[PDB]
Amino acid sequence: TVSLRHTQVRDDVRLRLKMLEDIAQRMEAAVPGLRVELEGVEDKVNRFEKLPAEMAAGNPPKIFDLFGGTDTAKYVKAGRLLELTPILNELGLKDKFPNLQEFTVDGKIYGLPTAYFVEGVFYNKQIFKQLNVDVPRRWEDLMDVAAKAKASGFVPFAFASSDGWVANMMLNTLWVRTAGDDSVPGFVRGTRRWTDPDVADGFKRYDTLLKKGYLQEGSLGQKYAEQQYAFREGRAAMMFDGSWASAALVDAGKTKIAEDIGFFSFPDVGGKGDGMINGGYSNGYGFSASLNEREKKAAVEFIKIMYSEEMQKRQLKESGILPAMKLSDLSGVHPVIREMIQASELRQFPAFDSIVQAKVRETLEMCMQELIGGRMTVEQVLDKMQKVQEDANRDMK
Ligand SMILES: CC(=O)N[C@@H]1[C@@H](O)[C@H](O[C@@H]2O[C@H](CO)[C@@H](O)[C@H](O)[C@H]2NC(C)=O)[C@@H](CO)O[C@H]1O
Repeated sequence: TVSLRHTQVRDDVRLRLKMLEDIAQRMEAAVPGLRVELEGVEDKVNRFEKLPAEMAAGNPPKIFDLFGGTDTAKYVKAGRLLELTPILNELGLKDKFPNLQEFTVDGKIYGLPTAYFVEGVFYNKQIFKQLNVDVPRRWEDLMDVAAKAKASGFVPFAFASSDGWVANMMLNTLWVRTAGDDSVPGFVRGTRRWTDPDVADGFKRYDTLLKKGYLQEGSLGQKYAEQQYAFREGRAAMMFDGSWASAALVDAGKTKIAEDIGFFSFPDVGGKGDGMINGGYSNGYGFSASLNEREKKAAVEFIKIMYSEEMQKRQLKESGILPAMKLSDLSGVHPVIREMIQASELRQFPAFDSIVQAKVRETLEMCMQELIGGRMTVEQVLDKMQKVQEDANRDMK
């Protein structure tokens, strides 16, 4: 009766859903007669089809998994999102968020991130030992690691691209490595182009990984979770992924290689984006603008419970999810988690889909699956990306 849309649908992320269910009872106990109705929708389905449709028709869920940047800006300007500054003041929470920028439109706040993310390279410390390689810090090191991994029968990069957004993760970072993080805002303001040779350098580097079989071959047939299977079952030396992936990686009778799992920032390439890491405060929950009194009370309770040090610590301890809020203790965690916090000290850039329009993101997904399938060249990809980028920029008016 009060709808709570989330994307925690995989069995592997059961602890994250169980936390949502705990939050849902606590809301119900706080608000008599309240009935919370959790609805899980697969991430890409929720974000790129279901929720955009509901927003256009004006009937979004009351509480919903929401992304900052482009998505929030679109629903704000359509009047769909509850402004959260009165509530944040009531609860004393506003300044326990180090970064709400993706959710701030004209100084006003329309969502709350539940996590801080980084994206980089998970690796198997025991496979690296076997191959007698150190952590690769630059491109030519990476090539050596990948060549030795493959020579020994390991997949260099566990990789699955049936879900198109997965292919864009390492890509994001590759073209930002070569062209700098300012390339992506440049795309939407018309001062940088997808076809520019410094952008293209990162695409060609990605294609080199394809051409050498360092990105897992046959990946177009595999759903996102399959790259995590390959890595956690010890078949791949590395996997480029987000920090949220540890919720599916390192516990119990699934994971051969739990303690020898590590993480490093992607090697430098001698380009304008060296020394940076993909990360930010992008994903959390938004709230319908159409809330009545019980509904608002439920949303306030949800905020009070979810955005607390108790729940932030719980999801860190249980599932490795890095906190979006300021914490008191935060101590005692898996090595891979130290290594991620370590790697997050670098200069940061947000995911490209927080900056570009939906149509551009969708086109990059489809273009990369064609590139992975050998059905488009890098030249064709960037030509098409730039045309769509021009159209999107014009349609912003
Ligand atoms: C709070 C949390 O852990 N959210 C995770 C999401 O961030 C993640 O989705 C992906 O996040 C990237 C970083 O913002 C985006 O660039 C990427 O587009 C996005 N993917 C989709 C399909 O929206 C998902 C992955 O399933 O896990 C969440 O738990």
